[PDB]
Amino acid sequence: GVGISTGTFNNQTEFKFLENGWVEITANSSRLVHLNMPESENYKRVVVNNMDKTAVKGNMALDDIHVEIVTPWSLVDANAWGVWFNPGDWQLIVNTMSELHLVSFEQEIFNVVLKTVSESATQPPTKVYNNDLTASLMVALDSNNTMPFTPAAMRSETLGFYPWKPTIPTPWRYYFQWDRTLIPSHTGTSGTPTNVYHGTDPDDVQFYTIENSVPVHLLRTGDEFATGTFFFDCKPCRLTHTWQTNRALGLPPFLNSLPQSEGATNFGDIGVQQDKRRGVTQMGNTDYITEATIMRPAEVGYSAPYYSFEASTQGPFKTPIAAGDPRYAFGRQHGQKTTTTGETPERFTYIAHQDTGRYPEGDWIQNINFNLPVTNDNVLLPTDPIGGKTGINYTNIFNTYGPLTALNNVPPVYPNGQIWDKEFDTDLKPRLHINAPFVCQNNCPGQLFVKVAPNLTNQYDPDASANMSRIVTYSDFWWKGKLVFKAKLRASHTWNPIQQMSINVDNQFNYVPNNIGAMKIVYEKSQLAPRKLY
Amino acid sequence: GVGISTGTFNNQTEFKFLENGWVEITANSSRLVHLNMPESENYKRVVVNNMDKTAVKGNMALDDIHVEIVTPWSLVDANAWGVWFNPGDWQLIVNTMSELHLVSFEQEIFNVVLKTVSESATQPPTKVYNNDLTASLMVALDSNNTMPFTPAAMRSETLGFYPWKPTIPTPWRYYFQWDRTLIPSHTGTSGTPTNVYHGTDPDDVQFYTIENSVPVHLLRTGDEFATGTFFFDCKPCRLTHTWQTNRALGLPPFLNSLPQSEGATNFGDIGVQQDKRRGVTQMGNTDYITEATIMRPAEVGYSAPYYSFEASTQGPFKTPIAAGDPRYAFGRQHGQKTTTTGETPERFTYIAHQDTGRYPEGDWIQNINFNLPVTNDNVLLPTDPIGGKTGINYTNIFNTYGPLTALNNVPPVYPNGQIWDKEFDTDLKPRLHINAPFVCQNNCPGQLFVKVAPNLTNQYDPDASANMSRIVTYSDFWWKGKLVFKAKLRASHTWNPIQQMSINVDNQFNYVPNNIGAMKIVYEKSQLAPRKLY
Amino acid sequence: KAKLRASHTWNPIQQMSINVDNQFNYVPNNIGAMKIVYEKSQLAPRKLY
Repeated sequence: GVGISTGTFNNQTEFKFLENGWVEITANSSRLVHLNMPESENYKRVVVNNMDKTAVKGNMALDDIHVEIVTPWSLVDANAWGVWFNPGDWQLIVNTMSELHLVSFEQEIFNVVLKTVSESATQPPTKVYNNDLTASLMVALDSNNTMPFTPAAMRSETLGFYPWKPTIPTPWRYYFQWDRTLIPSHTGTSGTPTNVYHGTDPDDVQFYTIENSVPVHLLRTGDEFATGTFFFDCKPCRLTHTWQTNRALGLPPFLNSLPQSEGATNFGDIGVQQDKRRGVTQMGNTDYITEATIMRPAEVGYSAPYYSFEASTQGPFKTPIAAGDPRYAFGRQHGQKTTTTGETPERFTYIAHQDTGRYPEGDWIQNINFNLPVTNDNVLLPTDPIGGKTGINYTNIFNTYGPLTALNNVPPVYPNGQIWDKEFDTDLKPRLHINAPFVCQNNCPGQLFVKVAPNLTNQYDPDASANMSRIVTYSDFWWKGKLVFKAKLRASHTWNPIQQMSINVDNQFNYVPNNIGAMKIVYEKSQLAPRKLY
Repeated sequence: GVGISTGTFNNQTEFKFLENGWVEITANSSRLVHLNMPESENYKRVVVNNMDKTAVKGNMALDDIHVEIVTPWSLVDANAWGVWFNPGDWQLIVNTMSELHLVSFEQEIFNVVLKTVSESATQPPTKVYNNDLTASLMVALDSNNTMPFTPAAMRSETLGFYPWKPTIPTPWRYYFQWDRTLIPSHTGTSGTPTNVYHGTDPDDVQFYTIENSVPVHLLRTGDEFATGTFFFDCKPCRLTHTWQTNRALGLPPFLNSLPQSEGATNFGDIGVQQDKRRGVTQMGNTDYITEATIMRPAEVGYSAPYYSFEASTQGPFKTPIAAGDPRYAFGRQHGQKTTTTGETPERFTYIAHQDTGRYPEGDWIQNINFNLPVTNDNVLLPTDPIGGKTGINYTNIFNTYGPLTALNNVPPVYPNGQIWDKEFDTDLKPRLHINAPFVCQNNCPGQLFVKVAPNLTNQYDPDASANMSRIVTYSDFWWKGKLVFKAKLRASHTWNPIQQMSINVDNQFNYVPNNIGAMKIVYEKSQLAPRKLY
Repeated sequence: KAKLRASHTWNPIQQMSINVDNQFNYVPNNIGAMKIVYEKSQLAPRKLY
């Protein structure tokens, strides 16, 4: 079946309007993947140590020591908005829909090709490329999710973001258990602190192998491989933002005095002594009913320790937060001006709100007796130092998460954000994930692994440390996916128009190529349109 | 499917006589198309500036500044009479039919082949060509006309005109919005006039991509691609010409005196005083009923400003005209002696009539009072200067188009003329197109795009400005189309014979090859045969 | 009766939106004064040919 294609190229996205403001978005995405022979046909357990870095009292956060099992397989990840939608599409989705539902997903590998490089060592010397018509491309689709979940979006290693630009899969590797101790220290810290990699705990050792836990298919040119259709089990993602804070929840105080002429200084006036007002308060002490005192239903948002690093058996790690900022570093293949030189990533900090965010500088604590103006001794301000440290206040320690905490889930981040994420297999689970807006609880699509089957030479001896020598082979194959969403059309509820993504005299050139054909994909806001929270 | 052809070569034209003087013309045309790897796999936005040319006060019409998006795709255009009929056929159609109807059109791509060039750098050095049996030729047929309409006939870039001569598709590119100002000036104009390219208006930016809006097929040798049958929606094209002008419309004046002996000077005579004649006039003043005064039904033809250039946001452009002359520059592959040297196009000015044409030199205007012989002060002649310019008369400004304008559509121009054209998507539309005799209103065939899929080498890195290096590949494939017309057989209505295309002792050698095998296709008249207009 | 628009280009397009500049052309004032500002209607290119 050499002279016959086994698939079709399709990179169109279709919006099929169903019944009652609900539409069905079908994002088709296909690409040409380039894959090289494994640098090593073996599984390696590799340790990464960098104490020297962390050895510098004050450089703890720069800790990279970990252990990973390097597999001879590559992973074809497409989990990132940039892989399915282009700027124009994102505008549409983001501007006219009000919520998105992730529905199904399927992939296929067609028109497989395997070539061979001959080093025609003549003069220059030359180099030749030929077709190995009988060579095979190994494919494995871990449907039962046996293998560790390794989303490539976290290291900006997904498939390209341009339909017309060949891409490639990423070398697959996963974490291996290890013990490590690193004790905090600042510039002044005396003597060498404790910084040591202890090793591996036998009881947590898990050496995974694809061969052993997943059936492998060998695809020759004539062959093709197709995944079935997976249907997710995720909650709907919203494309609306709330803005209210406890200070804007409920019936505003009745103004007994209203302005009588336009004017920035023409304010209205409640017109009632702060301690002779009616209403509800949760302060059994005072008779003071103020906008900061009046009782609200619950609390929109919470406060958490900032730049807090906790430690467990593998080392320190930043205490994650649900507030509002992700920082995305990437490049060339996923945005970053294509013609850009050097090897410095491009990046952005997607800022998302005032929906649950906090201004620490505005926080403060007072003595139960109240008694204002409050005395310095009865107030702990975000200015008074903790532990004697000049740069540490109670807020860095503070946590106001509790039974009344209201909160929203992560918004979509085009085009660098991950789309769906697998849930933790713990008995109690995170009320949300910080990395993706969609989390398949029970079932998530299985990972797809590719690998160029070993093209041996006439000389091969299993019983020899040597290192099998094989014909230089590589494979190019097309990949095609289909991600289906279900979305609801938004409606206008206010008299005033609203936030909409548009092209300006300023963005204009972030959506077109240049005289050299350089390109780039700029990030974009996703939940632009207020929604009444209460 | 490597060793098996997937199509048939057919370049015959069949005339199937139906019932009642109507015949069905089936023009089959197949060809061998040669296609090379894209010089760039990317889409580029390229600006073309040439102010220096236009900077020469008086060289405005020579303005070429524009912006275009260069796509990595080639377009297979067959829209030109020369692609479907040869001289012999055109004679038949043109000589015996009286009107033509464009009916259907279909294409197919078969016997695809992809080769690879090896630079055997030995001594000379050598060069080698091989078959890439697993390589693919990308094909896209824009059925929904998503892409901008770019007829290749306007730049003489259609498929060849000879069945036995391999041809090639043209690199596809389309216009991109831009702003540009250029102010008129003549040789004497003082100071530098305004000539500037302002840039791009964000609101009119449209970056089109095939990958994103059209499904692509990958054809390997064994594969083949066929379009369905498209049925046009166009008015019938006539193969008859009218000759009457207002001066020949109606009942001629009754001659009271007729000649009595042969003689070029033996004229007939109306025999009635010009102001004592009966009849109808639209001049409420005079009693003068002259052949130039008598009333006619409406007006055959109209007058328009000549060598008028208008300006809109992209620059100046000639004010188009419906009168009677197109100028066709082309070469080698579409006529022009095949063996001709140099790089100077061949060309002709198809002159078409006296059907609606005007002789400005004969125009004149007089004062309502009439009063003849007319006084110089009561006459504006095509001689008296306008604006003081010695070379400008009112006729260059003049426009006599109105509610009584009768007029015919463009005639077919063999073999360089375009056949059908897409209609403008404006609310009000042109009563006709100047470029083709057939205009599909609602539906026009979709454009067919070809492109050699990227043949990568073992070294490929998506995340590198570099410039993907790929194996030198190219493809040859056969193309075959079928354009079907419906025509009516003409009848003899006069006692006298009529204009017919024929071979003379003079054309004779414009229809045969030479001792070297050189060839050429000479243009020919199409509506040769008078038709009564009134 | 209206038809929903589709995205045909790779680039986003002109859309009416609220700015830090129009903002107050869509809300009343302390006196309850109001006003309705005019707006563009056919914002979105269409291929003419």
